[PDB]
Amino acid sequence: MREIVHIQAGQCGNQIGAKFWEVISDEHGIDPTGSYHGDSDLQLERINVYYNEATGNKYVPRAILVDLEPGTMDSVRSGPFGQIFRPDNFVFGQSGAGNNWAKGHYTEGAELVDSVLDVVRKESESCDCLQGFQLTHSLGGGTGSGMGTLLISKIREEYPDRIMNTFSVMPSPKVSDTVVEPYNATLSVHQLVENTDETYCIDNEALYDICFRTLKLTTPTYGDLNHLVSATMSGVTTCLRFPGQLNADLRKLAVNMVPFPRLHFFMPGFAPLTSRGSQQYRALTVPELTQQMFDSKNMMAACDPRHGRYLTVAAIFRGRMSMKEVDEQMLNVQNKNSSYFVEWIPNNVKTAVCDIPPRGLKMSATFIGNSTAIQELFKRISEQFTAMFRRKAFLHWYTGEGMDEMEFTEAESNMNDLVSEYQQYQDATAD
Amino acid sequence: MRECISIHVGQAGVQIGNACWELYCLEHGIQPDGQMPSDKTIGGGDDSFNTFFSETGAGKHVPRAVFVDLEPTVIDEVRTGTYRQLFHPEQLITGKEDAANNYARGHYTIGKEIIDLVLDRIRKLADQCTGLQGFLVFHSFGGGTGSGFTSLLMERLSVDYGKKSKLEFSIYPAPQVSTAVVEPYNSILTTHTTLEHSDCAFMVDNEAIYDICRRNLDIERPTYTNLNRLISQIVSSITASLRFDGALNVDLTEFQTNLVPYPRIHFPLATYAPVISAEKAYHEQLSVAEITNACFEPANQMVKCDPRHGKYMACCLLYRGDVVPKDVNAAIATIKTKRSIQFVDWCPTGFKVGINYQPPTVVPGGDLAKVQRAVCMLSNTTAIAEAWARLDHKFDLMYAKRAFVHWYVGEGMEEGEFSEAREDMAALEKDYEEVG
Amino acid sequence: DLGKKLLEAARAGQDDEVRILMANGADVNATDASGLTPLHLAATYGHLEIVEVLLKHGADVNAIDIMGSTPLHLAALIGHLEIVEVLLKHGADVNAVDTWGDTPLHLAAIMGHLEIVEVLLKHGADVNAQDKFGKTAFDISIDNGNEDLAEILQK
Ligand SMILES: Nc1nc2c(ncn2[C@@H]2O[C@H](COP(=O)(O)OP(=O)(O)OP(=O)(O)O)[C@@H](O)[C@H]2O)c(=O)[nH]1
Ligand SMILES: Nc1nc2c(ncn2[C@@H]2O[C@H](COP(=O)(O)OP(=O)(O)O)[C@@H](O)[C@H]2O)c(=O)[nH]1
Ligand SMILES: COc1cc(CCc2nc3ccccc3s2)cc(OC)c1OC
Ligand SMILES: [Mg+2]
Repeated sequence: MREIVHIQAGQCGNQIGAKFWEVISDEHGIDPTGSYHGDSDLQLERINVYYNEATGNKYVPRAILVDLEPGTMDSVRSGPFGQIFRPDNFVFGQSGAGNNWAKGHYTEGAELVDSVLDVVRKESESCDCLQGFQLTHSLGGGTGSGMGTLLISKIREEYPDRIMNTFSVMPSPKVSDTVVEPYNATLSVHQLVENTDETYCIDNEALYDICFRTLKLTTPTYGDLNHLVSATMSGVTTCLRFPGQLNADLRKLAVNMVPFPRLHFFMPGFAPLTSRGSQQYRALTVPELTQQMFDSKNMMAACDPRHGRYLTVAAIFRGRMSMKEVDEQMLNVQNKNSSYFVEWIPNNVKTAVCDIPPRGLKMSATFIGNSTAIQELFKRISEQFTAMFRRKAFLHWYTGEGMDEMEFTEAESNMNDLVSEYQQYQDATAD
Repeated sequence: MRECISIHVGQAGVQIGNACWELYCLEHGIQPDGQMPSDKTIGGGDDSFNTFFSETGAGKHVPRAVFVDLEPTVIDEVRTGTYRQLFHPEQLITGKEDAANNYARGHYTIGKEIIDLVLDRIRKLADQCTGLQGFLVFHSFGGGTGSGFTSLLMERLSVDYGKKSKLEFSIYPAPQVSTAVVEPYNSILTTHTTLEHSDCAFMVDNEAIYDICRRNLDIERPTYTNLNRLISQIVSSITASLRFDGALNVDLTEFQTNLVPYPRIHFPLATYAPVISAEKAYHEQLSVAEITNACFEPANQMVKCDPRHGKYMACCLLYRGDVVPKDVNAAIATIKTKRSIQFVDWCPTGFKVGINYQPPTVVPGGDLAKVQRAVCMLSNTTAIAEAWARLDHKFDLMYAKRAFVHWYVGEGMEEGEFSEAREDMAALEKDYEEVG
Repeated sequence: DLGKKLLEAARAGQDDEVRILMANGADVNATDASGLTPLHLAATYGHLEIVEVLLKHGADVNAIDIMGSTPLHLAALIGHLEIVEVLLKHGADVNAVDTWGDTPLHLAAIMGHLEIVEVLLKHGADVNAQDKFGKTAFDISIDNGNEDLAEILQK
């Protein structure tokens, strides 16, 4: 399998999504016009995974840009790589969503979901062996959460034999525009647990605390947060885009990372943590990359992994380094932290090396973990959700769009069950 | 002739077949393009090496091999590598979507889309034979294709070739090399469904080969090319009697006679010695007694176990090189006397000996040094049940909580087969316990 | 009716409608089905002008709905800082309890309204107040890992 059809929905989905394209295009050697000017053959071996090969060496991203308002439409084009997207792949409505999940999932988003499926169906026919779909979106808004989850269900039933992959950014009061974000996020998790195979939880609470407390940026912006998102999205897709000698695709990741169909919410980590332009990270080593990768301060989800147990872990090392020193340092962590990995899944930690490092860094590491400690993210969303829902606050914004009250109690109940499963497998023993 | 068809399934099976057929050509003096100047039989021929190679009218020798994989990545390298001209191009069969380390995909959903093409291509090679005696199947335990498709292929071969033999060369998983999480599952599932369809299966523990490459060959991180060249050196020792004149295991039927007492405990233990690094080219040459002693040391085994903890049911010794038979008998006399090699009381306690007086071949580009004499011991001991226990244990740890089962159920497979395959292994454990 | 109209005008933020209806003798302390007064809805939907107008004309700053929610609960929940201080200026019970045991400090802590948390502490919010599960506002900050809130609750 090879081709991946990328979809980005909503303002946040297109913001972090556009950052993803200008990052991997830089890594593969593509310019805003679509031409290739890199200096390595390994940059072009697995290039069909994200790009289409057009006329004369013109690599076009296999991306589809969705939003319910034309505001973000012109913002992506004016960006550095805005002209490389296929103009026919822009499906933008007129009347926005207004942070209303019901407006994106039932009203304004339903009138546009058919127009998007026609673009996805075209991009799938030009695929030799399609392997799945990748989505970037936020859960706090209305377009990326509401219409995004509706787009997932429509594709899940039209392409059921394909892997559905999401990059779902979680809302937080630290970076909040409204108190209905726990509503929108909870309604989306109810759709993600039943329709996606892999979800990367990029908690805005974690990104803020990294920029505020670790990067010492006293007033973080969306550019600071998205700088961490791009560095994480680039790492988690490294094995998909660069050769190596292992066999990496979305299904082999899901088969190895997801032991239970509902517990498919991964905790991403990255080392070293850097701000936009600082040149600080200069002398990092393998014993340091391994330590920071599992340190709770390098997690893109605000959850302490030492409060739970790892089910499966996939580690990516990038740059020229001693592969011998990688295997011994990884073995070093799985020994001193023996009780942090479940023993009923033997050899649940996978290591990987890649010669090509990300831009601005000579060595790097990317952490992907399926830990039971992710329940702290869902418990935080549930407590905020329950606080709002028990006072029936702003509920008429949602029920006015044909939505029933039982849809909220089910989303509350289903997410409580999700936390119950993590706690269930956190206390399970071998014996 | 009594031809033999080799089938290679999955990445492990294909890459191992690459090193085996590369070495086979060097032993028989065959060029990469298929030309053999030595034996000057025009076409067809009737020498012993024709059991593995067919002969065209233009003097080209084409291996009787089939390479199958559900994704084209690995086989495409064989189509463009050094031996791109060697094999039959129509016997290099690929799909587009691998089994994703899933037995169910390899056997059911994905494997069904190519199984009839593989059998028609196998039938094409089978009809090129005057007296086909069976198949040699190379595959992995943990791979989706190597476990699922191989079990599917072995079930179909028994229907189409009821009287023909089937020998396995299986790769036992090991945490050092790579492996997926669900490899204990795939190993148990493919063993349950292939047990009745296989006459003799040679397990190759990746951890055993890994430890030999680091201790004996001084390799820090052994690559797949390092492991395979060492495994192909051992496969060549097992199949040497099929490709040359011999008196021990001259055909696939004789393997079951000499190594398999009962059709269920058909997993012989292979031991190869000596393994000497190519950097030590001017090494002292070990005697026949020294290399024979090294066959009863745990470090030289292909499956990690302890034969001293178990009983022997059969034992064949396959020497290669400057090996005088009188020195073998003296070596066996010293093994039987000083060492406590307990046999079961219902089998002949005699060692079967076969000697190939050709020096062992090593591939240029390998890590092995040339030796005057090598030996591969094929023994059927009950101690190899420990290897099944290690697989059964990892299976039970995951299946007790039904981990990863949904990936198999959602690919045309019922959950009951998990309980069937495990109970079949628990019966295989009981068989080794009751034998001795 | 005039009661229902003042309730809907206080929710939608119709400033002149509130002044007109109040002129026609509309009940400032009218209640809907769940016991919400115009002051509850004004504090919930962030209409600071209507809050001060209602308080000037006999609005009960400590009225409770069916669930025991006071206007200060809802203002602390949604995150309207100025409304919180206007409510506190007119004598709002900073330690009022609803049917879930939540105090205004609990709701502002769960929703991460750090500035409102600081104001409630200045006005004597009980730091030892527990909800029905026994959790205080500091217990909530430790359970969710909100370092910023925990430092505030320890000033
Ligand atoms: N000795 C040896 N073992 C290998 C080699 N390649 C893969 N393996 C082993 O095979 C196991 C995985 O099975 P694969 O053969 O790679 O999988 P597959 O048969 O191609 O089926 P898929 O899951 O569809 O890819 C791993 O545990 C490896 O240890 C090889 O070249 N030599
Ligand atoms: N990390 C990150 N988060 C964002 C960005 N833009 C918006 N968000 C978050 O997304 C939520 C708002 O959703 P949004 O995408 O704007 O609404 P939508 O257009 O309907 O999908 C808020 O909680 C924001 O914190 C961004 O550029 N980066
Ligand atoms: C190691 O990094 C990766 C591995 C895979 C699949 C294989 C796995 N085997 C195991 C074994 C144990 C635990 C987890 C796994 S994932 C796919 C990846 O990207 C699509 C990838 O890059 C992140
Ligand atoms: Mg494969």
